Amino acid sequence: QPGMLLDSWSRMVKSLNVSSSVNQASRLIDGSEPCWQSSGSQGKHWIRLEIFPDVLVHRLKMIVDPADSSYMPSLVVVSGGNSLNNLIELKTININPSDTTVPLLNDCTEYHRYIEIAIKQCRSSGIDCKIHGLILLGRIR
Repeated sequence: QPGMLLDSWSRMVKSLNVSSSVNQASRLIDGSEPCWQSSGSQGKHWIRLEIFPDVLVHRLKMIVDPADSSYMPSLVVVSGGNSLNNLIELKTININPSDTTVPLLNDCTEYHRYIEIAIKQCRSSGIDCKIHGLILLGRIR
């Protein structure tokens, strides 16, 4: 029913992909430890979601931990589009060293089939990042 909110990940997300440590990716959903930790090139990490076409993003957030030192994300770019070849920047977020819950998207009025969370920088220029979970709430249309 249009307008009602959703919090069941599997009813909103068709697929979840990550740039590295693919075997750990499911930790982003339930938020358990040890969390997803990238194993790739500095500033090139990403998480990509495909969203079912009757779901708008009501809330999208990520959980970080200041105790992670140089694994803590510090600069994140969120993009969305109708294909992975059509991603446009939606928001650039500068994370502060003491942040824990990081808002990424809210109250989207446009449908995004693909959403990308790109970790462009980590605290103290760490190479890899740790993200302790994603929070997704959807609105049916």
